[PDB]
Amino acid sequence: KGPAVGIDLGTTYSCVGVFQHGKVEIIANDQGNRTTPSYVAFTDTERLIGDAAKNQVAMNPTNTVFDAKRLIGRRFDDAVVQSDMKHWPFMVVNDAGRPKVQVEYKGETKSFYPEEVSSMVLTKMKEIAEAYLGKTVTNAVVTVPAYFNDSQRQATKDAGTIAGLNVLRIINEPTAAAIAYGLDKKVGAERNVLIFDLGGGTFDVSILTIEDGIFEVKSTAGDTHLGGEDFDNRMVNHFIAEFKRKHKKDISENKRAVRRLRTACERAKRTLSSSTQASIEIDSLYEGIDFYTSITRARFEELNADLFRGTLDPVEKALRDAKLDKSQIHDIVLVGGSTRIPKIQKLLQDFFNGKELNKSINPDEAVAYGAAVQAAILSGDKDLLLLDVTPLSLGIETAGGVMTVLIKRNTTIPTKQTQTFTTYSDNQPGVLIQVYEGERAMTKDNNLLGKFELTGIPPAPRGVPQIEVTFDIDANGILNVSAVDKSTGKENKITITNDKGRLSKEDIERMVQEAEKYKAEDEKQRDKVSSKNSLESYAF
Amino acid sequence: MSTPFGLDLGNNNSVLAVARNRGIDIVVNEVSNRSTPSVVGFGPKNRYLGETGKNKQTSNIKNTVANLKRIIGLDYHHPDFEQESKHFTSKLVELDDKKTGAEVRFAGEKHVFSATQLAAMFIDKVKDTVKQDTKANITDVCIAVPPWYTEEQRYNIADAARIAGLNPVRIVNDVTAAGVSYGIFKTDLPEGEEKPRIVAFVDIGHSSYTCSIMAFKKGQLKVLGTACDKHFGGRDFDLAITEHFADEFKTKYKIDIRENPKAYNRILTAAEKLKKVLSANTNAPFSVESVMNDVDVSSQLSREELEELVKPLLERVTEPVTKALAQAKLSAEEVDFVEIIGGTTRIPTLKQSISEAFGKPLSTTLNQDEAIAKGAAFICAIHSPTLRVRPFKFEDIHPYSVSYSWDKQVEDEDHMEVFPAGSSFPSTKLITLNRTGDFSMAASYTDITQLPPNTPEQIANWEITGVQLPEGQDSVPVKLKLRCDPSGLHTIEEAYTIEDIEVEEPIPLPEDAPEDAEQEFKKVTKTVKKDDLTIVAHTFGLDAKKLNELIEKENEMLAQDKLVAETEDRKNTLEEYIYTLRGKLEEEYAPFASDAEKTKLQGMLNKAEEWLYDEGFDSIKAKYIAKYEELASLGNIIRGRYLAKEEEK
Ligand SMILES: Nc1ncnc2c1ncn2[C@@H]1O[C@H](COP(=O)(O)OP(=O)(O)O)[C@@H](O)[C@H]1O
Ligand SMILES: Nc1ncnc2c1ncn2[C@@H]1O[C@H](COP(=O)(O)OP(=O)(O)O)[C@@H](O)[C@H]1O
Ligand code: BEF
Ligand SMILES: [Cl-]
Ligand SMILES: [Cl-]
Ligand SMILES: [Cl-]
Ligand SMILES: [Mg+2]
Ligand SMILES: [Mg+2]
Repeated sequence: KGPAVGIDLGTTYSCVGVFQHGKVEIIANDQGNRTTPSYVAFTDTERLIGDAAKNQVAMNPTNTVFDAKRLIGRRFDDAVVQSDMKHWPFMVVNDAGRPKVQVEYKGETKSFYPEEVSSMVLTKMKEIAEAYLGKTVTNAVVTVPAYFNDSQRQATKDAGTIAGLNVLRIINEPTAAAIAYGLDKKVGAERNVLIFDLGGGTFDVSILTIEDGIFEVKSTAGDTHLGGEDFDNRMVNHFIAEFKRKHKKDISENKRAVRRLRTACERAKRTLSSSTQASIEIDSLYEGIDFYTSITRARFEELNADLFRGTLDPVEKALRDAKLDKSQIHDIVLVGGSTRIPKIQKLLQDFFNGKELNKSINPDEAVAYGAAVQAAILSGDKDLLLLDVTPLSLGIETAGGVMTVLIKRNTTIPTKQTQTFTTYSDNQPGVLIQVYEGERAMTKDNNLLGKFELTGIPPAPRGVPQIEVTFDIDANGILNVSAVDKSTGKENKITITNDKGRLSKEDIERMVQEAEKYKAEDEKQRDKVSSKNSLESYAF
Repeated sequence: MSTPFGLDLGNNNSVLAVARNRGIDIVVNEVSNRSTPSVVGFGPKNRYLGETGKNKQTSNIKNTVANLKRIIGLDYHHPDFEQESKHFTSKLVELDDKKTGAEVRFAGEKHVFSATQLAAMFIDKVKDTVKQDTKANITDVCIAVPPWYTEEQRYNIADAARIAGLNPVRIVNDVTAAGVSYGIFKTDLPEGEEKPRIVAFVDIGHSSYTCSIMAFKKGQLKVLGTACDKHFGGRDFDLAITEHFADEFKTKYKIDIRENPKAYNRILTAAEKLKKVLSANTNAPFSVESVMNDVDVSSQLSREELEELVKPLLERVTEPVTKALAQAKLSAEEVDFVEIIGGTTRIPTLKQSISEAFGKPLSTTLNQDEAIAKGAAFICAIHSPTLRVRPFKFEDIHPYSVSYSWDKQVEDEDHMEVFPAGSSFPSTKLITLNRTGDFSMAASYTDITQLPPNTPEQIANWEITGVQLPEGQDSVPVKLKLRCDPSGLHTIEEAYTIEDIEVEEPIPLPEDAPEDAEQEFKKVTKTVKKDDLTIVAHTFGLDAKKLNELIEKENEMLAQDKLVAETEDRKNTLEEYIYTLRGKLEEEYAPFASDAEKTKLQGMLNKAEEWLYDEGFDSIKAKYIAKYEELASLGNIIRGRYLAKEEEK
C-alpha cells in the first residue's frame, strides 16, 4: 500500500492533490482547509506547522518563520536575498556562504536551513495526505516556478527527501497547470500556451511550447510583490479616507481597527467578482463608532486601474522575450485566486482578442491539480461512475407513419448513427425527413421534434436511390439530423432546436410502459406494411 | 439535459454539489466559499439570502433567520420549543397549523413566514448559486436531513424545494449520503460473496450529533443501526464558552452581557472563532471591542480550560454509539473502521472521546465537509432520466413498525403490520384485498409508544376509487402496492382490480399421428388486470392549491430581489462607463476626437458623476440606463471613427 500525491509548495500556502477516480481530489487539512500555510513557528514546548503556526504569529513574530521559498537554495549575499532580509521579523544568519534562519526553539538558539523549514512543511503536507488516503505516502511530485535555477530547484528536492518523500520529479508551476487542463494531450501541431499566475502576493507570466507532450519553457515575466493583498490595500486606504472624513476620527494608528477594515475589504473584493455591489459593515470599528458602507465594483476596479492594467506588462515582456506575437499563443490559463477579478480577465481576454480563458479548475489549486496528475502518470496511474445518455428513442418517420429508430433509448451519448434509406414512389425528386422522439412504433404516438427536406435526387425507380440519414449527438446533447444523397453528394441537415425542459425519469418510465402495454397492436401495424423508406415530402 | 443537484442542508451551512463531466464536483458561491451559510435575512428593499444574510447578522439581527432546518415541522407548543428558540434571534410565533414561524421587519412591514417558506427562500438562493456556476438547467434535487427528521418534516422540506421551484427526487438521511459517498468511491470493498466491511460513521455538526453503522460490499451498503443526539453540536460548545466569559465580564468588568442582544451576539460569534482556533492551538487570545458601555473586553482560554468547560458534552458522546451498536445487533470489535465527518469532530478532545467510545482509532478518508453533499448529488443522478450511473444498492433502516388498515368489507381483517421495525427502506409490499366496492385505507404506527413523544400515530390515508365488479360477482380482489419510498415516506403506489377469464388453449398429443385428427382444447382460467383504480393521497405534503399559493409569494419575493440587484448592475455599468470614457479620451481618443468635441463631454461625465451621489445614490433602474443612454450617444461616434480608422488604416 503506497500511492502518488502531487504537492504545490508555494510561498505562503501549500496545496496537496491526489489523483483517484478519473479526476484529481484536492486534500483538506484537519481543520477543513484545502491550502495550508507555509509557516513553521518554534516555541519552548514544541514546533508548529501550517495553521497552528500562522495562528500564533504576532505572539512569536520573531520565531514564526515564513517565505522560506524566497531563499531556498541561494547565497546569503545574493542580489534578491539582500532586499528580502528586511521584513522577516526573524533572524537570517550566514553559515559559510549560504542563508540560514535562526530561532528560539525551546527558549534559546538553533538555526535551520531553508530546505529544512520547507521540508518540515512538506512533512505536514505528507501527513495531511496520509490522513485522507488511509495508507502511507512516499512518492510525490513537487512543483517550483519556471524561473528557478538548478540550485534552489535542487534544495527543493532536498526538502522533499529530508521530509521522507521520494520526490519522483520536480516540475514547473506553469507546466503543472497546463497539465491539469491537459493541453499536452491536444491534437498535433506545436502549442503555445501562456500561464497567468496571479496569487495573493506574487504574479508570474510564463509561456510554454509543447510538442508531443514535451514541455519547452519559452519565457518568464512577472512581478515579485503583486497580488490580492495589493488590491486589498487600495480599498483599505480608500475607506480610511471615508471613515476619517465621515467621522473626524482617523483610525490609521489602530492595529486592530485597520485589520478589521482589511478583512472586510477582502471579503467585499471577493463579493465584487460575482456581484456589482458589495458591503462593509464593521460593528464598532473605532471609538465605539459603527462603520457601515457599500462599495461599487466600478469603484473597486477604479482604485486598481493602475494595478490591473499593469498585469498586461509582463505579458508583453514575455511575448517578446519568447520571440512570439500575441496571436501565436494557442491557450491561456488563469491560475491563482486573484485571476477571478472579472476586470483582470476582461483585460486579458480583450488583449488576446476575445480568445477564451481556461479557468474551469479552481485557480486556487490548478497547479497542485497538475502535479497530482503527474505523480499518477509517473507511477503507472496509481467502469465509469457517471454517463450521459439519451432519455427517449430517436428516429424518423417512414412510409406508413411508422417510426424507424436511428438511436435506441438509453444510448451512450457522444454518438453517431447512420442508416441507409430509399425512395417510396418512382422518379421521386426528394425525401421528407421528419425526426421523432418517442417509444411508440407509430410516429402518430410520438413527438415531432423537427423536419427538413432533401430535394434534387436524380429521378430514379422507386427503390433504387440511396438516401443516407445520420443522427449526431455531441457531448452536450445537441442533435444534428442529416440526409445525404449517395448518388449526387447533395446534402441537407438540421440542428434540432432542442427544447429540454423537461421530462423527469418518472415521465419516461410511464412513457416506456404505455409502449409496453401496446407492443401487441403497435407491432401488428408495422408488421402488415413492408418497407423502410421515406416519402416525397408527403408528410403524414 | 439538466444537471443533478444534491444539497446538504446543514444547520450552520449548506454544501452544494452537482453531478457532471462524469463525476461529482462541489459548487463555490459568489464569495468563493465552498459552503453557503444557511441564513435567511430580510432587508427593507430586498432579502439577504445565504452568504449576504450572514454579513447583516449584526446589523439586521432582528430580521435575520437561521436554524432554518430545525423549525421545519416544529410544533409551536412542542415541550422542547425552548431548546430551539434558545438559539434564535428573530421572534418566533405560532401559526394557524400550531407550527413555528418567524416575524420579521421586511419591505417596510411586519411579515410572518413559515419554516417551510423560509427554507424555500434559502433553497432558491443556492439553486441560483448552482444555476450560475453550471450555466445550465436545474430541476431535480436530492436534499440531506438529520436521520431524526419525522415523516412530517421530510414532507415539509420537500414542499420547500417545490416553492423554490425544484422537484425533490429524494429526501435522504444525511449520514447515509455520506455512506453512499464512501461506498461508491473506496476501491476494494469486500466481494458480494465475502463478509461485508462494517464502517461506523460519526457526524457531529453545528447542532446534531448522529452515529450510524453500515455494512459495505462492492456496489452495496445496508444501514445496520442509527442513533442521534439532536441536541449536541457545535452550537452547544459555542454557548458553553460564551457562558464562561459571561461570568468573567460580570466579575473583572461587571457587565452582565446576558442583558444585551447585540452584545451577547458579538461575544458568541467571537466564542465560535476562538473555539475553532483552539482546535489547532493550545492557547488562544480573546477580545471584543465595545461589548457594552463603551467597554473593551480582553481575556483568553487554554485547550485544557476549553475541555474542562465541556465535560458535560463530552459525557453525552458515547450514549448514541452504544445505542447504535445495540440496534445494529453488533459488538464493537465487529466494526472495522470508524470515519468521522462533521465540523465539530475537529476538536481534539472530542476526536479522542469518540475513539474511546468505539475503542479503535478514528479514520478520516471521506472529505469530511463535502461527503454528505457529494453523495447526495450522486443519488440525485440515480433519478436523472439522462444518466446511467454506476450500479449501487443502498437500504436504510426503518426503525418503527408501521401497519396499514382498510375498510373491512368482505375481508376478515381490516389491517396488518406492513413494514416491520428494523426492516430496510425502500421496500414494496404487494397485498391483495377483496372488495365489495370503493374503499379507504390508512397507514399508521403499530405501537405509538415506540415513537418520540406527541408523534401523531396516524401517518397518511388514501381513498381508492373506481372499483367495479366483474358481472354476477359480489366482490372483487384488488391488488395494492404499498410502498415505503426512498425518502422513507409511506405511500400507496398503485392499485388495480383483477378478474379471471377463460382462454381456450389447444391440447398437443404429437406423440401418435392418428390419421391426423382428434384435436382437443381445454378451457383455462387466466387471471388478468381488470380496471386501474384511482388513489387520492392525503399526506403531510401540501395540496396543489396551497402549494401554488406559497409558490407565488416566493415568485414575487424572488423577483423583487431580482429587480433590486438588476438595478445596482446599471448603477455600475454607468459608473464604469464614466471612468472608462475619461480614461480613453486621453489614452486613445485624443488623436481621434476633435478638440471642441472634448469639452462637449469631460465634462458631461462630471454631472453624471456627482449624479451618483444624491440623485441618485439609489435612483431607479430607469434612470441608471437613462443617463447611460445619452452618455453613450457621444461615445460610439468618437470611439468608432477611431476603430474603423486604425483597424484597417
Ligand atoms: N473571487 C475572488 N475575487 C477576487 N480575489 C480573490 C477571489 N478569491 C480569492 N481571491 C484572492 O486571491 C488571493 C489568494 O489566491 P491564491 O491564488 O490562492 O494565492 P495565495 O497562495 O496567496 O492564496 C487572496 O488575496 C484573495 O483575496
Ligand atoms: N476546526 C474546527 N474546530 C472546531 N469546530 C469547528 C471547526 N470547524 C467548524 N467547526 C464547527 O462545526 C460547525 C459546522 O459544522 P457542519 O457539520 O458544517 O454544520 P452543519 O452540517 O450542521 O451545517 C460550526 O458550529 C463550527 O463552529
Ligand atoms: F450537515 Be451536517 F453534517 F450536519
Ligand atoms: Cl496547434
Ligand atoms: Cl497600494
Ligand atoms: Cl472558481
Ligand atoms: Mg508562488
Ligand atoms: Mg447539523
